[PDB]
Amino acid sequence: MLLEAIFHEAKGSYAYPISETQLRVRLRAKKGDVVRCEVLYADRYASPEEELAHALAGKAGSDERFDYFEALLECSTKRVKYVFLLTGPQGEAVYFGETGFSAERSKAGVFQYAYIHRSEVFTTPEWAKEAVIYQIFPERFANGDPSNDPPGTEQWAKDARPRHDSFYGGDLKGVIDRLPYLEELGVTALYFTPIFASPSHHKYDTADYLAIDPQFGDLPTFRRLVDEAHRRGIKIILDAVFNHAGDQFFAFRDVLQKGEQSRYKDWFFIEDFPVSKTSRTNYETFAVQVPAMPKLRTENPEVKEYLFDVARFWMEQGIDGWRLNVANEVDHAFWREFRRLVKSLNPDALIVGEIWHDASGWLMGDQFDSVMNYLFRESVIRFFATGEIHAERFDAELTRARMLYPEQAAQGLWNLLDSHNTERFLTSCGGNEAKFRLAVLFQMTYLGTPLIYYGDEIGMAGATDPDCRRPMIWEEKEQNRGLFEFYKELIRLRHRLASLTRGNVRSWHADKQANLYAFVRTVQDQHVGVVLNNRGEKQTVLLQVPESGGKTWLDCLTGEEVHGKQGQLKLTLRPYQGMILWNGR
Ligand SMILES: OC[C@H]1O[C@@H]2O[C@H]3[C@H](O)[C@@H](O)[C@@H](O[C@H]4[C@H](O)[C@@H](O)[C@@H](O[C@H]5[C@H](O)[C@@H](O)[C@@H](O[C@H]6[C@H](O)[C@@H](O)[C@@H](O[C@H]7[C@H](O)[C@@H](O)[C@@H](O[C@H]8[C@H](O)[C@@H](O)[C@@H](O[C@H]9[C@H](O)[C@@H](O)[C@@H](O[C@H]1[C@H](O)[C@H]2O)O[C@@H]9CO)O[C@@H]8CO)O[C@@H]7CO)O[C@@H]6CO)O[C@@H]5CO)O[C@@H]4CO)O[C@@H]3CO
Ligand SMILES: [Ca+2]
Repeated sequence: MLLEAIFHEAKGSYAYPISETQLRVRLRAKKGDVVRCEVLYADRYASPEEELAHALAGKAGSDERFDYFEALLECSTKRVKYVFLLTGPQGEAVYFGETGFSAERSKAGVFQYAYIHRSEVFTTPEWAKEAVIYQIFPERFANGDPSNDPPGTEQWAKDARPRHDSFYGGDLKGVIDRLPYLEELGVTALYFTPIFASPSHHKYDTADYLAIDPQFGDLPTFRRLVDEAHRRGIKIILDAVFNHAGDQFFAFRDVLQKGEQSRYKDWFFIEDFPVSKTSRTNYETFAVQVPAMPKLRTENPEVKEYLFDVARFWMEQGIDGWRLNVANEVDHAFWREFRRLVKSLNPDALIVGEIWHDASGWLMGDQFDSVMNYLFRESVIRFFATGEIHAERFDAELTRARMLYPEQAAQGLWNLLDSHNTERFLTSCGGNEAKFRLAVLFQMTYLGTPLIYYGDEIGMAGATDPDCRRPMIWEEKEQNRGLFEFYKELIRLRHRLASLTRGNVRSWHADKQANLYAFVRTVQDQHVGVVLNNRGEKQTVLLQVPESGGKTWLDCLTGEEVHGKQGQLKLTLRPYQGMILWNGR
């Protein structure tokens, strides 16, 4: 077996503690090469003339080239060491350790996890674990106070097809007036996009971090929303744009005035002075060269404390967490101290990061709790909507990303279908609601936090900005209540099955020819298995169901019942039908 292709490291995503006495270990190797992989360990200082402990590393999954094994090590003391024992297709074991590969346990070496400090155990909020959140674009959700509307605020109709200039008067007031609907849907939190004082129409160029933009509301109405949302089991996550600021930022506009004379000149990455010409950027901007957005020197103690204050202020109003905008561009130092702040000032506050590449570094339990699962959305779009990938690839992609980070974080990724920055999903699906529903079913059942884009729950359709940003349909008789109802159930069903919340995943069936997939979430003994038949035809499949831990399941959706013949579960699914089989456990 190709040992060059075998991996492990006493850290990060391959060696972390799941408590102050237990230690998780993952190891990978080529798909095929390894059959059995057991981990032999013992307390580090333990005397040589003693016995080692054992533990069978279970094959947790396989992507398009590797096989992943995972096993839990019991460390009564917080100190531990350990070596692997990888077997191949021909029972020819090998020992894997910090020194290399060798036949003799000793010559193999031994990995080491010095000590497991209780303060370094990845720990995320409890409500977070079982959430289901609703992304809200304030301006397009609901207008509850037409006074605050900006001039020429075009009319609010289902026939609207907004362009880059539209305004509709969406505000905080309406959001409050709709709390009832929101509550009915079953969401347990509302992640808002930016809402602080800003000139633009998106509010990403903060003008006053400490004040709600006028057109949306005021500190009173916000507290109103926070209080009114809370007493309904719904929390409030806000978009913190720390990477860069708005050119109306008090600090910045001063540097434009005073110049080198300003006490805030070293608060930005400015070229020379003059600064902020019509377009020629005489300073560093968050993007390629956007004028209205000068980068904030987050390494600077002044800048750092200012935002940390902007942080303490808003949490005083009772918000439950932050969605870190373009997080991957501020010093880990800042990000670490941020957590310490936020968390001392509130243990259940959630820090969700937005990184568009590998976020492993920020996900070691000392910075973000989770980040946007941009990977999930790709595997979802290409599998259900475009049909660019079959269920074997869909299994691969999902599985490879699942192994990307410590479970604490894996379990917390915000799985979304779309955003305000993308065409609506029902559109990506062509309009074939059969496909949409299927994807949603998967979303409401897969590992991680489902994130609902305002509107999709009842039928919205559209192209990336600004067509996806159409005004929310409230007219009872223009909302796909079938959908809305479909959502509610899934959502409730998700809250019910303690397996679909804190469980893990495991691939159960993949048929590249049938384009049918299926996985299994398991918490204790409880098993729930989702059978997704993604194809415009009716099919039948025999899912390997060892009669061991369950030989009869109930379809949580259509209540139908069913059992397994000789450990083989026969099933037939209507086109695009999806099945959620429970094992009662
Ligand atoms: O405040 C800034 C915004 O922050 C937040 O957004 C962040 C993203 O979430 C995050 O992922 C990241 O983006 C990276 C991206 O994911 C990477 O892939 C890469 O981008 C490259 C991309 O992959 C390539 O495809 C290509 O882009 C092509 C693109 O695919 C294609 O569609 C087209 O794009 C044109 C648009 O279709 C067209 O609409 C227009 O774009 C307008 C836009 O419509 C308009 O609204 C305005 O944008 C505003 C926006 O409305 C505000 O909301 C705010 O955006 C924030 C987001 O909301 C946050 O979620 O501010 C924006 C401006 O201040 O202006 C746009 C500009 O015209 O034109 C587009 C063409 O220019 O063609 C392109 C081909 O270029 O190349 C990409 C870059 O090479 O890298 C990204 C960054 O690393 O970061 C985001 C924040 O920067
Ligand atoms: Ca309004």
